[PDB]
Amino acid sequence: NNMNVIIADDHPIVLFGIRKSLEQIEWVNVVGEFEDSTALINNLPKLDAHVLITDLSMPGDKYGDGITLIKYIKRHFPSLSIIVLTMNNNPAILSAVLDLDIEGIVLKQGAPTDLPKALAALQKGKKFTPE
Amino acid sequence: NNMNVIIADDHPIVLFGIRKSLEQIEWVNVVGEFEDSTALINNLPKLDAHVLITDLSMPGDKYGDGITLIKYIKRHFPSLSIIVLTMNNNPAILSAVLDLDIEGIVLKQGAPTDLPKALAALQKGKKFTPE
Repeated sequence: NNMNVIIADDHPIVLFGIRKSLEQIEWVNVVGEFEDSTALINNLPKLDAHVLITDLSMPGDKYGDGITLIKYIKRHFPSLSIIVLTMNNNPAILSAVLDLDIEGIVLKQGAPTDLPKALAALQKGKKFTPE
Repeated sequence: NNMNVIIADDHPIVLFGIRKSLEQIEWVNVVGEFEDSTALINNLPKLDAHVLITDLSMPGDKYGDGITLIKYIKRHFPSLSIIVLTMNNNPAILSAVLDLDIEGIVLKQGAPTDLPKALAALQKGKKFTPE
């Protein structure tokens, strides 16, 4: 029932909105917030996270962003579920990442409403993908 | 004591974070939210707003964005106080707008913390400007 989530975005107001929304959901606990994928990857093993909710465009020299970062996480944290926050519904972008077998895609600007629904889907072992 | 504010930004999550923060302040009421300066300007006369909190980069063909939009508002709503939300502390950008005698500048990403402080300053008839 309880789900521990990490949220990662290089915009502090995105993290604020997401935390405010998730604080309304009894069974979701935010166990970390990051703005850089190096900090993320460095601290990931230390947090008993179930789901990573992440932007694909953050700073991170060591491990990268986008597809490169996803590949890194899938290999090194293979049971960590991943929800991608996307700035748009670009057909090509989605494809690349959906092929990697991530669990969810949410339009970033709708995250406070849509994340709770994506996380409920995940809890049922189902994927969530924008309309 | 009571302050009615309009918030304007083309990013729905920015508006969400700001509303969540201002809902903690008894004496501040959000009377409107906009994502386009045409909608803003069209509905401004209809809302008994004291302060406009606005991004400078929103869509708006009719009345514009940035300096052009500020000039429009200063002329047509000359007692409306304006707080600009800025994506950065660029020395040049700030100058241009500070010369127009606006009341506040807040770094957008810090708005949930900083706005309450900017609005308290405004209430004392003082300006608020990032560090």
